[PDB]
Amino acid sequence: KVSGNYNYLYRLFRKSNLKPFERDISTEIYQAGNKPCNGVAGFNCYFPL
Amino acid sequence: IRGWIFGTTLDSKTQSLLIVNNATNVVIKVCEFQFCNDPFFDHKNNKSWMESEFRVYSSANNCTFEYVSQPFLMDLEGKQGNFKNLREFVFKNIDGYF
Ligand SMILES: *[C@@H]1O[C@H](CO)[C@@H](O)[C@H](O)[C@H]1NC(C)=O
Ligand SMILES: *[C@@H]1O[C@H](CO)[C@@H](O)[C@H](O)[C@H]1NC(C)=O
Repeated sequence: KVSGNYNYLYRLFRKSNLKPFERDISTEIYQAGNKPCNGVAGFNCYFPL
Repeated sequence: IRGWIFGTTLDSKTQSLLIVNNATNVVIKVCEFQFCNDPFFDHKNNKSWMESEFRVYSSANNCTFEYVSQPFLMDLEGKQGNFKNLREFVFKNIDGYF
């Protein structure tokens, strides 16, 4: 759509490389930051989708 | 033994899988289930009532697969006094295939 069809999406980050035909619908924040990163955001803590 | 619960978080943070036999159906389903800590059913041998509870999950959000059937686990024929049955199951989760 010329407005941009942002309803199609992919994953940017993950703990580990998944197994063949596994499927991960987790919405948990990826902590690329060193320190524990409670709640929705923080320094290098990523919403993964 | 009505069945089993399986997963990696068991609390609707991820997907998880439910196997049960109730008073008629067998059901297999896989959802972000918010399971109970003490999931169970009541009969007390059906002494003054029969099946009337489902205490296993508080919610089931985006179930990616479901299947159902007639009642599995048939009882042995003819009977004998205090004779019993061995039921035996192997579960494997490999190549994305339970
Ligand atoms: C057994 O559980 C399934 C799945 O929730 C449901 O469709 C069915 O109505 C239940 N059986 C009875 C006898 O209520
Ligand atoms: C899972 O539930 C959330 C919140 O209701 C929703 O945004 C998401 O699109 C659902 N996923 C699927 C595969 O339906």
